[PDB]
Amino acid sequence: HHHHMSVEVDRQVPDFTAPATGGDISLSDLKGRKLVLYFYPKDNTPGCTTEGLQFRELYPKFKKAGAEIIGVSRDSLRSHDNFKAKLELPFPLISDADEALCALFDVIKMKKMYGKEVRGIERSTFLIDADGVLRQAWRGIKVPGHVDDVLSAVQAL
Repeated sequence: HHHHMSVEVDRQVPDFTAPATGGDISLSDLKGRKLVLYFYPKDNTPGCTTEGLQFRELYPKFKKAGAEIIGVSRDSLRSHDNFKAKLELPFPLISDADEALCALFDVIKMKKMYGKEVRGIERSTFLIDADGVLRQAWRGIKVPGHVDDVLSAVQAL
């Protein structure tokens, strides 16, 4: 493939590798498990803290249903180590500082602040099955109710 391929529901997710808490993660590491890959704008903000804590609270149910959780933001590994420790998260955080995954999943959104454009992440989640296929996307979602919805989708696959 001589052109970049972005993710689409019903289609294979292109294989990727990225730095993470505890060491690097490749999509191929997740073969045979469901993967909830959740993108959040920024470590240590209120909404991203609540989202992480709610995935933490339901983590045993995700695991029982055959799924892993991975959070993604562009923050540094140092920030991720601190944020994971503060929230006692039982799952990894990918540091997408170079935007490879944000580009692949098409979550970048420019925001206008006082005549300046700011490069942001649109809070979005992707459910990838054990076969590596994108089964469901939630783009620009609000946090309340979201982890419940993702767990229901994981359980129904």
